Amino acid sequence: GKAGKDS
Amino acid sequence: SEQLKCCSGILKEMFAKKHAAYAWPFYKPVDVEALGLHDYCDIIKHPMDMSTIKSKLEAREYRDAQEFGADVRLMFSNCYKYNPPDHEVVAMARKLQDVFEMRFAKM
Repeated sequence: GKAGKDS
Repeated sequence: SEQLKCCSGILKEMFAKKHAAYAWPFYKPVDVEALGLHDYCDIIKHPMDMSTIKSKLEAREYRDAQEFGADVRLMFSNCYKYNPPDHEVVAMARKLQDVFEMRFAKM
């Protein structure tokens, strides 16, 4: 699914 | 009409700089071509995001605040359904949903 986001 | 003006104001706050560090995952439709998202549409039957909600307000698709609120909560529910509960995006969703729920309750 979703990766580490931060942006 | 007054209800819908308030809904627009709530969404404008959700797009505001002060919430941007946790609201940004919800600004645009989930990018289902991104790595890791190949199963998103198998799991999420009705995608929703803040820019789609904005376009529906602008087209006057929502007839009242309850219809608008249903789409906001759909957006958050999709995030809680697709992602693991400990995921950072779920913590961001809870924060933005708190912003929303407190305003929506008090309109």
